[PDB]
Formats: sequence, structure tokens, C-alpha cells
Amino acid sequence: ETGTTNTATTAT
Amino acid sequence: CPTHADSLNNLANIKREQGNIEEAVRLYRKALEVFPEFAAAHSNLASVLQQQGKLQEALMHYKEAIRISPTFADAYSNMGNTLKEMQDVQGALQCYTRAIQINPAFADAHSNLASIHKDSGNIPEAIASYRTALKLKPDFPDAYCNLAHCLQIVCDWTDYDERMKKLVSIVADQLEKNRLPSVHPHHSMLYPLSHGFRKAIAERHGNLCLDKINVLHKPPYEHPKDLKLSDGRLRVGYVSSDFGNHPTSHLMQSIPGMHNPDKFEVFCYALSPDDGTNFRVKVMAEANHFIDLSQIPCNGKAADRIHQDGIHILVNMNGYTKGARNELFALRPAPIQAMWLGYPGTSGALFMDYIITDQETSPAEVAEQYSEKLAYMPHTFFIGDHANMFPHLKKKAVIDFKIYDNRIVLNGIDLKAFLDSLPDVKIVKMLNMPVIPMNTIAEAVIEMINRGQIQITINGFSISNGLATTQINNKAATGEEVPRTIIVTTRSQYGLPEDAIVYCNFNQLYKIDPSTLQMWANILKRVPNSVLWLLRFPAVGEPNIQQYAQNMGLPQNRIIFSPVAPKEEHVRRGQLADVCLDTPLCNGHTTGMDVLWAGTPMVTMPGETLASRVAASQLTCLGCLELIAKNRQEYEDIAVKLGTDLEYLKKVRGKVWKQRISSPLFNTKQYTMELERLYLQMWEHYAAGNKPDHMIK
Ligand SMILES: O=c1ccn([C@@H]2O[C@H](COP(=O)(O)OP(=O)(O)O)[C@@H](O)[C@H]2O)c(=O)[nH]1
Repeated sequence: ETGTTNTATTAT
Repeated sequence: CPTHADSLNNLANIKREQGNIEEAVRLYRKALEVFPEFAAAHSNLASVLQQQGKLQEALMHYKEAIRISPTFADAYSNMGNTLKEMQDVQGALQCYTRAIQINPAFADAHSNLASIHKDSGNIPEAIASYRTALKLKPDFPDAYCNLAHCLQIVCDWTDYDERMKKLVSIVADQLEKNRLPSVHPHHSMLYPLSHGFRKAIAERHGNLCLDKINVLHKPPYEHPKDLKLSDGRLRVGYVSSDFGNHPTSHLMQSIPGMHNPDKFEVFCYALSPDDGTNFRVKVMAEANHFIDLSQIPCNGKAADRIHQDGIHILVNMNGYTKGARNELFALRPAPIQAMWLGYPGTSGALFMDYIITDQETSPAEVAEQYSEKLAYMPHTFFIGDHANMFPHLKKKAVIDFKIYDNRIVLNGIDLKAFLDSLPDVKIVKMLNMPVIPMNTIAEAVIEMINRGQIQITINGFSISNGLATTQINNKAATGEEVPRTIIVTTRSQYGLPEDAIVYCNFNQLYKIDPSTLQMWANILKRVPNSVLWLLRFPAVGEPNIQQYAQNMGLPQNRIIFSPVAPKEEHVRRGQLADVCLDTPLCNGHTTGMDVLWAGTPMVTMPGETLASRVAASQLTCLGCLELIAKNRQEYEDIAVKLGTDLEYLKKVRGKVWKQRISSPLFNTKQYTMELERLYLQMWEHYAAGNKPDHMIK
């Protein structure tokens, strides 16, 4: 199982 | 207030990066109270909920973010990561493809999609998607490190030096900044990282399990301090995702049944559902208790079940491999917890007490490489079930097509009975070796092979083409059943030369590095009449190896590739090689046992990692120290001597063929008793109120 990357969304 | 909610969200992103997941959740939740329709906060909360293993709750919030903001690409890509973890590959693919459709320049989504391709076995596509991600976001550790592993799988060594330098640079930077390393613990053995880095990588991955069990808020378990409740028997629980058609079962499937029921009660905890194979049937039938934890997906409830069974020693056979549920070990339902057999490295985890290894594999002077205490088995910690699975290979005969022991081979359960029906079998001293002369029967066998016929009948005996085992009996081919027919295996079936030395290596190609191929090139250059036999494992790695070999001065016809074969054929065709050349980077482990069962000498050079020293431990138990090299020089000379001094080759091959039976290497009964003694030393140590300590004697 290959790891994945979560994306963090910054509020503007 | 938008500005209020924004600040909460943004602070939560900060807490998240710092590793404060609980505080992140708190702040995202506060953000949503202020501004309920806050898409970014829903999507970010869902990401940390996934990190805590709350997958369904995460999905709910991703869908809420997307309802609010239909073109929210981050939410689609993050949602796909959640669907992937839930084994909904189609759903994940739909999310990633949607996210990229919305924003073709979204690097994370390209890298996440590549991970699907990688897990599906589509390496060229995974490589292409990882490269796109890196084009878009050049500083992308996850994509870079997963790309490097793709390149390793197919033996693409382009700019390999710079690649290693960058991998180590990345890991160094991540560890310093207190982040999760993008190199996976299981892969860390393949790269020139320090031992310190390798232990730390494992340690940080083990800490992911803690994030998932902390939310459970469970108190420590109370552990037994005597064997009274179990009538003086030690309760051992084996935990594995691999009870079924998996290498792990091919090694230890006989062990639960061989435990002494007077002193031991065996519990097998399957993390996987029944695959319907005889491997699974057997373990379920021979273990005292078999518990299907795949039916108990909640780790809290599973750990409770383990504890209620009263387990004294709980054994982790997964480590950081697919299907693992190390959360079960992090909850610590048993007083003693040990790593065994399944994972070639340290867990790096506080919650594992012992690693079951041996002096050859893990010498006392390297104990700093491990987070566990070393628990030594007396010979090798390695074991295989070959004596039980493939007893048809205990004996062989050959045909005098001209005498060679490995050009045309017959094996069978019924082999002696068939040889009796013949009036002209010659016995050659080298047990000894029956030779069938070139007669009418031998011609019929050879015609079967040349015509590619499936099987013939001679004197009522079925004689099978070794390439056609699945058509005759699929269970015999997988190793689920012992073949009933007399099987014929020849060099001609694989395009091997009849009149030259065959060096083999049947490992997955990722185990080969440039240094390794260079060594092999040198050997072949010194044994002019020789080939190297490798597998299409995977096939797309073949032209790469061929290029690099040609570049080192070897013509193409010096390396012969064969497809991966059913388990039984793979073990049986090892008899055709003269010598196996082990990979020093990461040895054959199961594959090493496979080769030795065939009677094939294996040349090895033990390194510094556990995974690089296993073959030497197997050879030491076998009693063939002359096959163990102390440096690259000696590895080449040993291999060259075996290929050029044909009397020395005959001797050593005879030694392996005899000692696979007489040494303890394939003796599962003896192995189980020794394992039982080690279990007791562990127990008495704890029963006397001591914390874990090295059991190396
Ligand atoms: O042609 C082949 C080559 C290998 N194998 C099997 O495939 C598995 C390879 O697994 P792994 O890479 O984990 O082996 P290890 O690293 O332990 O040597 C082993 O069970 C082998 O016996 C096989 O069935 N057919």
C-alpha cells in the first residue's frame, strides 16, 4: 500500500 | 465572522503540521461552529479524521465540502485518499480524475493518482504521474520517494548516485523538522541511510498507530502474571494478515500444529478473510483457536478480544507490511509482544518488546539498530515448510541424453516405484543418483517435452510436463497439495544452455542495485562458459538490466530471463541451476529457502541490515560456511570457483542436497521446540517481574 498526500487548505 | 473562522482553520493547519492532531481537530471543529458552511474547514477536518482512522466520518465531511464548493479540487483529491484506504480503488480513481479535470496543475492529485497506478502494478504509468507531480511541484518528498521506489522496482538506475543523495537529504530534513519520513520503513533497507535514520523512520511510522488508538481513550490492560487460568499452559497468539496463499504461510503453516498442547495453547488471529486455500484450512484446523479479526474491524474491539482470550505472548508477523493492524499491538493487550518472521527489520516501536532473530542475523554488537530486545533462536530464526509442501523434491533421477545432475530432471512422490518398473536404471555415486539410459521410455519423455505435450503414461505411471502443472492439478501447482505425478523439468524448457554453468537469482528485481550487477558481470566474465538466469519480476525491468549489463561488457545472450512461475514450478526449476547468486542489498529470504530446498548452492555476502544477513544465517544453519563471503572479492571468487572447478561444484551441490535434510534448516518440529523454549525464557523473565532484556545467552 503506497502512502498518499493530503492537501491542507488555507482560508483567505 | 469569516475572519474568525479563517483564523481557527489556519491555526488548526499549523497544529496539524506540528503533529498535534487532537488540537487540530478541536480547532477545525471550533471553526465549523462559527461558520457552518466553511468548505475548507470541512475538508481539512476530514483529513485529520482520516489520520485518526475515522474514515466514514471523514467521507461525510468531504462530501459536505464538495456540496458547498463543487469545484473544490483539494477536497476531491483528499477524499480519494480516504476511499483508497477503504479499498475503494474505483472511488479513489474517480476522485483523483475529477480533481485533475478541475485543476490539471494540481501536483498532489497527480502524485495520489500515481500511487494507484503503482499499487495496481502499472509502473510506467505511476512513473509518468509522479514525474508530472514533480514538474508541477519540484519540492515534493512523497512523490520523489515513491518515484524512486518505482524506479527501483524496474531497475532504472538513471542518475542513481544523485537519487540516493537526494533521498538521504530528504529523510535528514524531514527527521530534523519532526515530520513523517517519505521513505517507508520497509524500503529503508534499499538506500544508503544510516542505521540511526532507519530506526527513526520505523519509529515515526509506528507513531501513526498511536494517533489512531489515542482517540479510543482505553485504559491499560491488566495482564496475567501466572499460568493458573490456563492450566499451566502458555497462551501464544499469532497475528497475521497472511494466513492463506502468502509467503508467510509457506514458511510457518506447520508451526501452530506442532506446538506441544501440554505446555502451549495456540491462538491464531487472522487479519484477513478466508481465501479458501489449503494454507488457510490447515492453520484453522491445527491451531487450538482460530479467530477471524477481519470480522472485527474496530481495533478497540479486536484488542479487547485478544485480551479476553488471556494471551501471554502476542506475536506480530506483519510489521510494516500490507494488511498490518499494528494498532492492536499499540493497545498492548498482552504482557509480552514480539516481532517474528514476517518483517525483516525493527518496528522502532515502544509497544514491541522483542524481535525474534539469531546471532548470525542480528549479532549483539548491532543491537543499537533495533528498538526491541534481541531474542535469539539457537540456529536461524528463519523456517520454511518445504519438507511438508514439496516432499516430491526430496528425491530425483536424470536421463542420460548424451552425466549431468541438472539438465533433465525427474521428481516424484512415486519416483522409486516407477524406477523399479524399469529393467536398466544405472546408479551413479556422487544418497545417490539414479540415471535412466537413452532408451525407448526416455525417448518418449524427451518427445513429450520437445512436442510440448502435457503428459504421457508409462507402465501405468503418469509422467508430466513440468510446464503444465496447473492444467493437471492447480492445487499441486500452488503448493496446496503434493503433486501425484512424476514430473519432468529440463533446461530446454527455459532456454538454458545444455553445456554451460547456470547462475540463478529468482528474487524480485528491486533487490538488484548497480553494485550487484557489476559483481555478477565480473563473475560471468571469469567463467566464459556461463549464463545468468533471472526472472521477469516485473517484465518491464528486463531491458533495463540488459542495457546495464551490455554497458558493463556482457552480450545479451549471457542473461536469460524466465517468467514468474507457480510456486511449485519455481521451487522445482531451481534444480536446473548450478549456483544461485544471492543479492547483497536485500537477500532472498523465502526465495533463499526455495533455492536451498532444490539442492542449489547459494553464494551470499551478509551486510549490516537484518535483510542483508538472512541468507548467511540460513547457510550457517545448513552447515555451509564456505558459501558465505566476507567482502565482494570473496563473493566473486567463491562463485567463480564453483563455476570453473567442476569437482568442487559436485561436492558442494552434494553437501547442500544432503544437508537440506540432515541440518535443522527445514526441520519444523525441531524449530517449534526451540521457539517454545525461547517463549518460556521470555515468560519466566516477566513472571519474575522483570522488564524485557536481551535473551542472547
Ligand atoms: O517464479 C517465482 C518466483 C518466486 N515465487 C515466490 O514468490 C514469493 C516472493 O516473495 P518475496 O519477494 O517476499 O520473497 P522473499 O523476499 O522472502 O525472498 C516467494 O514466496 C517465492 O517462493 C514464485 O512463486 N514463483
